[PDB]
Amino acid sequence: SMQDPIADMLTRIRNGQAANKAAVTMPSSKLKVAIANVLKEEGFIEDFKVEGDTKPELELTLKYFQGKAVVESIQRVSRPGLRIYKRKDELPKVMAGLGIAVVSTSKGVMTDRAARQAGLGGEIICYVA
Amino acid sequence: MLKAGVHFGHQTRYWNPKMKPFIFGARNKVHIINLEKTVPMFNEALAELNKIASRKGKILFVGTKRAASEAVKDAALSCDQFFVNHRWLGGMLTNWKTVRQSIKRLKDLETQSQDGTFDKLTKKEALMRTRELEKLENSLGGIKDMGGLPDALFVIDADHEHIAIKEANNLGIPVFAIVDTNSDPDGVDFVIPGNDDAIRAVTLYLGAVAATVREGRS
Amino acid sequence: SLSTEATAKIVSEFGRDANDTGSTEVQVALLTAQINHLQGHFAEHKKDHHSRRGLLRMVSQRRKLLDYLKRKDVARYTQLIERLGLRR
RNA sequence: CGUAAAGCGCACGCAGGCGGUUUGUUAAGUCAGAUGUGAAAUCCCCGGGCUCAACCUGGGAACUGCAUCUGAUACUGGCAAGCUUGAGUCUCGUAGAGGGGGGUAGAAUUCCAGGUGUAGCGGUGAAAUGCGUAGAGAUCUGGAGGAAUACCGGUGGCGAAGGCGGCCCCCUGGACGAAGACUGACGCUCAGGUGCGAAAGCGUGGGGAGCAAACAGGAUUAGAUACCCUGGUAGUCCACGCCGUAAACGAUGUCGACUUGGAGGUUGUGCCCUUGAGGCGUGGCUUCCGGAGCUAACGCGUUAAGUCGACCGCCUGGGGAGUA
RNA sequence: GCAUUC
Ligand SMILES: [Mg+2]
Ligand SMILES: [Mg+2]
Ligand SMILES: [Mg+2]
Ligand SMILES: [Mg+2]
Ligand SMILES: [Mg+2]
Ligand SMILES: [Mg+2]
Ligand SMILES: [Mg+2]
Ligand SMILES: [Mg+2]
Ligand SMILES: [Mg+2]
Ligand SMILES: [Mg+2]
Ligand SMILES: [Mg+2]
Ligand SMILES: [Mg+2]
Ligand SMILES: [Mg+2]
Ligand SMILES: [Mg+2]
Ligand SMILES: [Mg+2]
Ligand SMILES: [Mg+2]
Ligand SMILES: [Mg+2]
Ligand SMILES: [Mg+2]
Ligand SMILES: [Mg+2]
Repeated sequence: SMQDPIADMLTRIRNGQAANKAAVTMPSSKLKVAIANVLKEEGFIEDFKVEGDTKPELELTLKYFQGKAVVESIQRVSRPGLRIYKRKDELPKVMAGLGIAVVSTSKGVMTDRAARQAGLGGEIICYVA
Repeated sequence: MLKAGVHFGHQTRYWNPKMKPFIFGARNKVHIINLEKTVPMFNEALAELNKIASRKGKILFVGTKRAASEAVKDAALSCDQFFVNHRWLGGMLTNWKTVRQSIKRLKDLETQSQDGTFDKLTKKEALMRTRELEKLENSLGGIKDMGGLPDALFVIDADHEHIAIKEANNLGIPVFAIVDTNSDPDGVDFVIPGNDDAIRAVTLYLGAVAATVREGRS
Repeated sequence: SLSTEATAKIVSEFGRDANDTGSTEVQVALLTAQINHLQGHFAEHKKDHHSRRGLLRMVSQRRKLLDYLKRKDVARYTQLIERLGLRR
């Protein structure tokens, strides 16, 4: 059964990018939208939309640069079987800051840089380069 | 411009999934190319070919199938460009220096025939050695005076001439090809979707480039 | 498995009406009826192992539904087992 | 952890681990700040003093911890109310060697009785043992009994695996499709545990045609406790219990999601319909070849050995040894 | 048909 919907969202993005698919659609949720918003702001995904009310469907518009996938790599960090929490000083940085890590803080979901600036730790969601 | 023919493709059995974007539909079980998409890319091909032609670059025509073997030669006579009408020898470009001596042998064979030094009583000089001239000519006939690597590659079939594409990609030479529904893209910098074996299809193709090259050459 | 007439009787007896078939009471009652009916079958055919595997699925399925109902509402669960005379 | 050591033979399942989606609430986990404590030395940083150094020494940092207090509420958990897409129930159908019980049919082998009939039959590379003038073999008639179901039959079908082929009946499990309705997370996995589990084997009682370990004879050979030949007991069959092992193999654990294609088989279903041993769609299972990717390579390749998540099993050089 | 060993 599906037990980690977030990993499914990341897997769809990774598989879609490798398949050169224009967009990927999946069931929508508030956490998925929050993660998608961070990706859109950082420029990893062109845009995202939510269609439907009873069963909303989240669609992500992938983007490519020079014919290669923008998202070089994306991996789940915190998992249902092993969840990871980091303090303010322990926040990791991906590829020496070139990448970002999506952190679920008390103030919401934001990148590692944003969480570090706000001085708030939280659960590490994933690394995307 | 857009006109009759060329749109016809091959059976859906042998279609290449990489070519899904350039197929307009499956008519009568055989895919037909999207002409509205071909004209933009095609017009870009002539424009690029004209640009290099204005740079005095050397264009190479690659046609091996019997249906177009003579057609390429006709274009090579309408314009001063080079061509290959028969089997593409493996390595015509990767080891061109190795093929240079083969060209020189053909020149010597051509010379001996012109001034009549070959008219010796022995059949060895008269028959056996002169039979090599047409053997070499039919394969190196259009490449004799190239004197170097071509500045661009023109191919009638991207799959039947896959060897030629690989050599051009290795040497970085730009590749223009009449890529068919079943052919493999991604090996050609400029792709011209359409039929590759229809007589009325190719003649328009090599005829078109044979013209724009002349204006570019000036 | 179970006759349509018998199935309809159970649905109207335990469910809200003749169309409410998904209720936990209906599902548990239907499984209980088949389990009790199959008791005679396995009394004579003792080594019908292949069919017995299907019976054990009904027993396991009934237990899962009964536990869910007990968690959701204890009062309804207690009444159901009393009516069906099970959980011994 | 396909083949190098490594996926339990296969399942059901308690404890345990994990868990779709929405709102509110709680603030346990988590996070922020402060407070107390975390001895000194030591380690580390900036200095000072022994001619330098070792050494000694001032201050700081550190002691990643624990406890309290005050806050934050995104995520996880608790509680309450929900929702339908996971899962499940109901209605109408379809296919199948799925399982258990009973009955029955035909071909054939062997045996028994009788007729016709006469010197061979049988067997091997060759031969012999063997059978036969006490009438064999062959051929015809009738009877008895046992076991298995030719053709159909097909990288066809069904089952969790093992496995399951004549036909008919009785009892019975699961799967799949069509729309519609209902329940509303009831789910996934599973240590221990429990159930099933080829063949051979064991116990008791039957049955025993064929086949055939052991055994006997005849050959072969330097020898032949074998291969070959002629015989032949257990066993193979049934009833009930036990054994619990296989190269029990896809040498590939279960569940869910995602990722270019092509040609077939099998079983439902929608639609166009006069221009049918037709045309276009949509499900389940299944065989083959191949793209990206993956792999030490071989190869795998939407039924993954690709890209991910949950849980369990298992491996750590060979031999000794799966042995004491 | 049988036909071992270094
Ligand atoms: Mg081995
Ligand atoms: Mg092994
Ligand atoms: Mg949740
Ligand atoms: Mg707290
Ligand atoms: Mg101290
Ligand atoms: Mg000093
Ligand atoms: Mg909650
Ligand atoms: Mg176990
Ligand atoms: Mg046995
Ligand atoms: Mg016995
Ligand atoms: Mg006995
Ligand atoms: Mg024998
Ligand atoms: Mg074993
Ligand atoms: Mg087997
Ligand atoms: Mg194994
Ligand atoms: Mg297995
Ligand atoms: Mg299980
Ligand atoms: Mg393959
Ligand atoms: Mg032992």
